[PDB]
Amino acid sequence: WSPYADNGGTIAAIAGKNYVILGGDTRLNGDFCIHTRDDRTKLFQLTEHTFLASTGMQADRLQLQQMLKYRIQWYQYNNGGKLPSTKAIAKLTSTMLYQRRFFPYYTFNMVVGLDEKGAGVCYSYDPVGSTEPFRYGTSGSASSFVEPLMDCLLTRQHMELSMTETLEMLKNAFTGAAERDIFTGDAVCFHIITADGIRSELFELRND
Amino acid sequence: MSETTIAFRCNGFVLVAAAGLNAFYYIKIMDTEDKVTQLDSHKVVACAGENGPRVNFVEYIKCNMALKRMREHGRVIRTSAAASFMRNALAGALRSRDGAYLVNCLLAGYDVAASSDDDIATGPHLYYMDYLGTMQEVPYGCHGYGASFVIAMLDRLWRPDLTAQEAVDLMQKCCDEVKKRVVISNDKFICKAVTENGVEIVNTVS
Amino acid sequence: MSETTIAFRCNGFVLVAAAGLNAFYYIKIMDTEDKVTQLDSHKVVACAGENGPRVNFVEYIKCNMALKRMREHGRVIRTSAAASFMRNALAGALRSRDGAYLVNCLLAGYDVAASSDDDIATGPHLYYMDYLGTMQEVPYGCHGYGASFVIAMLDRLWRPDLTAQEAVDLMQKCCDEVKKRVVISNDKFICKAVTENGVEIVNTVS
Amino acid sequence: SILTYSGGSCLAMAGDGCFVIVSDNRLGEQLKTISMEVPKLHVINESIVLGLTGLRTDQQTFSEKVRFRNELYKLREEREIGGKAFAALVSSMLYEARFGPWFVEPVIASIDKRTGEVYLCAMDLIGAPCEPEDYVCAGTCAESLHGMCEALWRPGLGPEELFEVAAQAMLSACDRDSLSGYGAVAAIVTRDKMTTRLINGRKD
Amino acid sequence: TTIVGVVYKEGVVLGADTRATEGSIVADKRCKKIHYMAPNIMCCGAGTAADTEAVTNMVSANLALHRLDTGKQSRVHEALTMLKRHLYRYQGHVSAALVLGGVDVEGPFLATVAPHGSTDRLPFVSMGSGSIAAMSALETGYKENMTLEEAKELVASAIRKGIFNDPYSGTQVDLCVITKTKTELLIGYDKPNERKYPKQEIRFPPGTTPVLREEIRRL
Amino acid sequence: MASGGSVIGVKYNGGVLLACDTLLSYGSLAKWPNIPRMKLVGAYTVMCATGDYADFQEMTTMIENHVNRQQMYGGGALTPNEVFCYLQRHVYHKRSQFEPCLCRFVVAGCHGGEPFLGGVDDVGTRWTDDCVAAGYGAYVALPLLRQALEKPGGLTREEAIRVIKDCLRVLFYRECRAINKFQIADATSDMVSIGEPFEVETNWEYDGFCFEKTAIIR
Amino acid sequence: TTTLGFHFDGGIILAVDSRASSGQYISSQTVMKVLEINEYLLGTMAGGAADCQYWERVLGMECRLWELRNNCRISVAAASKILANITYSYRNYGLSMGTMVAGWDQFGPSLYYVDDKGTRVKHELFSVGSGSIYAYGVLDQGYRKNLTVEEACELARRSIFHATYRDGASGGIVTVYHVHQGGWTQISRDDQTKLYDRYVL
Amino acid sequence: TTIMAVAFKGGVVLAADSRTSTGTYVVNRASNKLTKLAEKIYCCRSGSAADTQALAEQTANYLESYEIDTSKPVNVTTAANIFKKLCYMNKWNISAGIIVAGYDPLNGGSVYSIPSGGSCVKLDYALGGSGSIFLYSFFDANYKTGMSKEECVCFCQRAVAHAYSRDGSSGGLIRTIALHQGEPEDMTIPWTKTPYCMEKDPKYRDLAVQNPPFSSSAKITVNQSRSE
Amino acid sequence: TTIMAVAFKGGVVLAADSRTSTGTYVVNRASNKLTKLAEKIYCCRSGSAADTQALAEQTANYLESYEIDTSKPVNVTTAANIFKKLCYMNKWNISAGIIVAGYDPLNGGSVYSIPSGGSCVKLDYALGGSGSIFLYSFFDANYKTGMSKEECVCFCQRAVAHAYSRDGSSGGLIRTIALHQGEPEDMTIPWTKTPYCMEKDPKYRDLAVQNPPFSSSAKITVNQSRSE
Repeated sequence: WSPYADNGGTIAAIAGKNYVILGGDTRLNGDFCIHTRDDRTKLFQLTEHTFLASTGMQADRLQLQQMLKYRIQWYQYNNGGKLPSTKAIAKLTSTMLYQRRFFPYYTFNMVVGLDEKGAGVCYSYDPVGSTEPFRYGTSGSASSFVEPLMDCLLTRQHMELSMTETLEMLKNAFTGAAERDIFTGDAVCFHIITADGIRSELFELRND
Repeated sequence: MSETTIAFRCNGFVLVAAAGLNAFYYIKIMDTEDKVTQLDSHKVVACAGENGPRVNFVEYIKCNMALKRMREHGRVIRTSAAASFMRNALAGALRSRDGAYLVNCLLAGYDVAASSDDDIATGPHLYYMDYLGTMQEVPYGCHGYGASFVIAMLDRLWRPDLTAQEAVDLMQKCCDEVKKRVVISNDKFICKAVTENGVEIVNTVS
Repeated sequence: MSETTIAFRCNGFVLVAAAGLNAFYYIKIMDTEDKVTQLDSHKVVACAGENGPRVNFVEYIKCNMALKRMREHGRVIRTSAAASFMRNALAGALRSRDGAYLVNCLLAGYDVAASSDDDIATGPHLYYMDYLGTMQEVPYGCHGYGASFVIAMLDRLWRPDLTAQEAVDLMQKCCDEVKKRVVISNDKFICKAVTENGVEIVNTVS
Repeated sequence: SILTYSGGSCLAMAGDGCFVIVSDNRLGEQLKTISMEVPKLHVINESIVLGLTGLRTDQQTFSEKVRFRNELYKLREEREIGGKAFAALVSSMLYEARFGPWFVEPVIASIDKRTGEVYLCAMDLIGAPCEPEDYVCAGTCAESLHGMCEALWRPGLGPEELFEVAAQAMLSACDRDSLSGYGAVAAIVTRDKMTTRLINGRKD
Repeated sequence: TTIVGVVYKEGVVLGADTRATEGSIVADKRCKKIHYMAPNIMCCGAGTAADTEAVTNMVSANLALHRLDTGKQSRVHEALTMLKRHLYRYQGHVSAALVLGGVDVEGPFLATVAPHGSTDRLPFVSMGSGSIAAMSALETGYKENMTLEEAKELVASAIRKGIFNDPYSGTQVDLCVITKTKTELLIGYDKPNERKYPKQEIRFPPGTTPVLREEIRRL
Repeated sequence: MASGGSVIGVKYNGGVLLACDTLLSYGSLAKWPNIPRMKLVGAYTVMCATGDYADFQEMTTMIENHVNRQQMYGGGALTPNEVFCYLQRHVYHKRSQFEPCLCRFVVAGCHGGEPFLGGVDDVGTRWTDDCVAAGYGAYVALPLLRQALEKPGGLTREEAIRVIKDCLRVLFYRECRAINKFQIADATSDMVSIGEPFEVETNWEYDGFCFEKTAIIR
Repeated sequence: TTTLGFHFDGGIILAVDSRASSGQYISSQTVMKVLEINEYLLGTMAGGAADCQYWERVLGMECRLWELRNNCRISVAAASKILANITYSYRNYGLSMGTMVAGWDQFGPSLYYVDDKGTRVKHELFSVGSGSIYAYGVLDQGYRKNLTVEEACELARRSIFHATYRDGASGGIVTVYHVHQGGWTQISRDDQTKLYDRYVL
Repeated sequence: TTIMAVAFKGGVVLAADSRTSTGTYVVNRASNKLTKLAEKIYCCRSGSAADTQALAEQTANYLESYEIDTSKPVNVTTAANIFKKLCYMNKWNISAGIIVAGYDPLNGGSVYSIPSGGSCVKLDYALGGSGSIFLYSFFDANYKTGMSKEECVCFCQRAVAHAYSRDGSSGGLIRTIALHQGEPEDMTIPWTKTPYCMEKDPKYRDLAVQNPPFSSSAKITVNQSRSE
Repeated sequence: TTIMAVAFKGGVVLAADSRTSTGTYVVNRASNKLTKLAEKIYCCRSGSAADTQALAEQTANYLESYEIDTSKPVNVTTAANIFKKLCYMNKWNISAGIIVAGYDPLNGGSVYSIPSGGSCVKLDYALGGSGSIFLYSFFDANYKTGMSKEECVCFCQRAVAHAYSRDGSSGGLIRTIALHQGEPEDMTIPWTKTPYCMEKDPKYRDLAVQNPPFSSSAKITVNQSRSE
């Protein structure tokens, strides 16, 4: 018996000048089998401008999502009803992960949302909580594929996008990951975050 | 045993020397760290070990000795009493939760009369200690990989009636033989004398 | 990595240096062993490792090269052919019953025309090898704990057109930095040049 | 790991009557770099290139054995060996060491002179082959390379377009790997000619 | 890997999936796992690929020598004996699991060979990491004296259970039908995993990559 | 270390079925063949588990007491969704103190004209779906039930019972620690009933199973 | 990782690279490895990123409280001592940390090294990280007390460059800071691949 | 696995179950563990399938050669001795418990046991496999010498059914063969017609009371069957 | 150890052997493994002597207090529940298999099994100890519900004799106690009057033929008894 299990799958995000787009796959894997093809626990809304996304062990992301939801509720009760910013939540998350240094959450997390100027931002964490702000990010079983592709198409060191064009690039990156990683597949849930609100969309992938 | 320490007493003094080296695995960071620390006007301790334990151990001894001084009208404490307190702190730590202090020491002092009622025999004293809490008064003593070479030399050449000049010469021969025969580089030594007038640096030894 | 070896080639020579130390655990037995061995009139190899494997490996290479010489009218063999034979002996031993020869080498030579029919490009050559049988031609190279310090210096200061005097100066700075920064004492170096006139000791380096 | 001790990576891609094969230039000892000028490609004859990754002593030993067998083949048979027979030969030499293996992972690319058909193969270290029609990859940044090619490769490219795709795949993957880099070398092979190019990359 | 066989009225049907993996990555989406042994005998393999390949090639060559010597058709029991003796000598170190099928003068024959060298002759089998899922369709669907068409539909349904439920199996179904007179291979008999969203094309303009040097050679 | 084998469940149009066998084993020994392994919880819910029977008993006794008391003391009747959440937090807490509940659970119920089905594993992983299983049921039965749920519209009660029996048949052929004696629970119309034990029909007489053909030496 | 610092006549120079690697895969090329603790003190990280970032933030909090309660700035000797007490108390709990602490106070410029076992050392020059063993080669060749600010910045930049070119775990962007009497300044940021083109002549 | 052999007046009966397993999954539900060594001599095999198949085949090869060289049918004692020698020379590298049994005109019906370790013991009956442990007491209470051939077939079928109802590693068909001066008679009973199983024994029909409903009394009555 | 309890019409019988051993040496040949918990409730103990003695004593202490506080005699289900809780809370530090059985006027005769792990199961009969494995088949073939008190004593004596004749870790006396509405009746059978042993079974009187004399024939006849 181990207290750890890897349930598989992949997340990715890309920020723009005034949006961020975030995607997670829906398969939950067991040992040599599949529990379900329609799990929705990888993305978790924290405010109207901020999401948590996690890969790794599903039981640990369920605990971390609830611990954050309660610290954010206490912040509103102690601050006149107001919600914390994306930057404030990102620092809180770092601090909560390090305080469990000695029996760590088995999770690879991202915080994504809009900053105060209204631009997208992605924070990626190692499991004890080191992070930095960046324009894109990915973690999970297919992340070593997707990440070099994002470097190639978005920074172009060896050689402004619309919401629509950015969403097409992620559709194509997940389609490629589903063909070559055995633990990623079935569907992607995408959230588009803008100042107005949050649009959602489901996208089919290969089922084998 | 990467750092060697040497000491010996003669009729009116104790000489104490220690190597300057600080290392990180196989890299020399510096070779001028002073490891012969002064505890009060007439006492020094030379310690061998990693910086963390060495510094935390000598600051703990210095603090307790300063406290004891002012609850006693500022009178100099005897060398055997300081030795007894150090041994009791090393042995205590060995059976504690945090574990032993991994340090090996030589403590040297010159005792001086408190008052006119004082019937103490005045003189120099030298105590060998190890990290477990073993403690023995000795005429000379050493720690580190170089220890065995120097001890044999002193068994051959030391006498109680060496003059100050003969003793400084003898300490320079001891340090040179450590450089000659030990693979681990101990290139600079710092040396101090303890006498009836206090503690002074000996500049002609290196 | 207790012994450091250094080499570099410029337009008409290769310089090769190695530390003299022989040790038994933490005791220096001697510090003047010559580890830069001459294989023929225009070739040397510098080896790092324990005496037993080092000596048995260079005597095996010397013997086979002498045999090959006399079944060939006494003609000097090319440096790339000697390198190829050494690599094949190291790789062979790795998959043998007795196990690998634990030695790391630098081989240097100056190729000279056999006859008037010879269309060989004359010049100096330097090959890095490791105990597994890896072999690469390089402009400069090093083994031992000191290697990383010297390589960075040479990346900064080496050029192909150094004169003989500039090169001897540059080799002395490399040896001094090993003494400054490596805990294991490497106090004496022996250095040799390989040129169109053969192999000579450079006495001004130590 | 013994396969990652020395560094290096290799990729090959197929097009319309052509292939491109690419390697990195680094040689190391774990994180220390010995040289920045060690490509891992070997030209066997006009129609065939072999890329070898793995431990460097076994790359040098195994490629010398392969060149020796190839020389004796030409004298016995009086012809050049073709790509499918060459890969079968290499697989047989690896399986001979089944229980004490050569630590190498070969990539093989060839073009049949007559027909214009391209043949690619990659093998594991005991000789099991895989023969796709698109691309093969091996070495320290294999997982990243495998994903770059799936995204950029498409059917029916000519020499120059196929070159661009292979260079970008090799440079993006090497930038996420500590053990492979310092630019790349590529061979472009058609029925008619063989071109070779040196590609500029990062210096870390 | 999922591999399957059944006996019908006049023959044997073998099946396999086509994915090869290293670790958690799909190395090859169309690996062939159905190997030729003789004109009347076929083999599918699970296990270490190199071991499976080597063993089946060696026995296929020794059966060909024996047909030239004797002048007679190869018997499936001979193939089975030769595989078993080789595997037993290496004590499981040559890790090949095999499904063997064929037809000779004594009718259809189907068997398995485990890596330690044990055998089993049966009317339906499965092996590989998808074997438990596939065997659930065989026990619910098998019957005596199936027609050829019933038998192809049953083998394809067993391989699809492995494809959809086991992470190490995938892509498509290959079949092989073996009768007294002929052996027919049907690669891509069923393809239930096409592309959903067409591949976006990413054009790099020629001249995009910086080059330092160039050499050319005519052939 | 009495232990139970496989459990399987499936949703149909109007309800949910849960099935397992009446056996507890101790290692390979088949020790008690007449044990009811399904437990009712409150008014709407039933649960079963694969693995350590003592841990199943401790956990279910504790949840049943909480549900009966909350109702008796004026805090309403817990729904299957709430019971499931509560179970999962208890299993995760024990995992986090290194004293795990060494079982895998399946929970089914019906409330509000809406059926529930879910699983929880011994590190606290949780999921809901149209079919769920534990033990060898996860390898043997899910492939068959997932194929039956592919038809559009959903299953009728009769189709659901028929595919459940095909699954139990295969478990008896291929799971070593099993017997041919099963119960089915049906949750539908905001209640649960547990049926009497029954047996399935099996085939042993194929020509290919005969003494001559299976012989090793001819 | 590679970090270095030294003390010359005009203050303290600090310089770093920017890569984060497990030991094969490169997770980032843009980590900031100099921590602006407050406006008169700097730290550096090597070892575990998370450990250095968390405990340096704790130390910045302790420095600001000192300033509120005593109405003056804490000395470098005290700041470094607060960090070394923390690491010493956790010496059996498996931190990985190799920091420098630098500042200019009433006794002048001071540079300390502090590690994960409670070590604390004061000296004129240090290098830390897996690339340190290459950077000391170049630095020991060029270092003297009488460098001008421009020469000292160049020496520091060239030393991190040579480490990045040979060590697999170092690379990215080279950053140089100057600690002076008025506090500290960021002097420069340069990609190590642009620097290669300026030094290969 | 459950195997056995029993002597009767003028011959022997061998019997077995048909299951082969990896521990908790059944790879073959219809194996045949009664292996022929000569016309009237068979063995029963337990342990590693690979090892027992290989040693049975080798023993059979040697008996066929011996029979051609002497021009007579072989005795049971010769088959037991050859088999014993192979088990004993290879004891550290195999997992095998064997029973050799058969008929010859010199000694009649004979049974030999060759357990792990390679000893050889001549008996009136022998038991082997994981399931044997359940049968020592069944034979101690219900076995007698001098049974007829039909008594002995029926007894061995019942014995195998009892062992496989309690042992998770045994199951499936019951195979028997009877060897005497006439022709060998094999028989296969399917699970559906087994002479004993727990599932149809009336003392195990009613379920234990583990789940009593919530009540105002401490009296235990019935299991809850419907929601409250 | 061999322990058991069986229900009959209006009560229970408990039975055990009397041996305690360190593996291959017998430290006590007359232990008593039927331990009293209340006037009509007993347990049977297997596993570590130290652990079972300590938990029986604690369970008995709690039942005596409960009985004084309510002024009524306790039910079997209460004793089983208290004992289960102690076995389950201490499962990682003990070796214990328990059977609790007794009579009370609410539920009549009841038997509960509490094996390693701390589960609790209510049954018609229970078996425990190393010797139990030999008895599953004996009960499957020869046990029926509704036996009388005298039938049930005789049956349990026979069952214990069969297990201890095959199990090296069991032996010595057979102890029984019968609990019903009347007074408890204990009985001890000595080995010399056991109802079954191998040593007196006539099918094991004649020795196997392992040591035949040197002969001119391959026929096997008798064991050599005197020197040539």
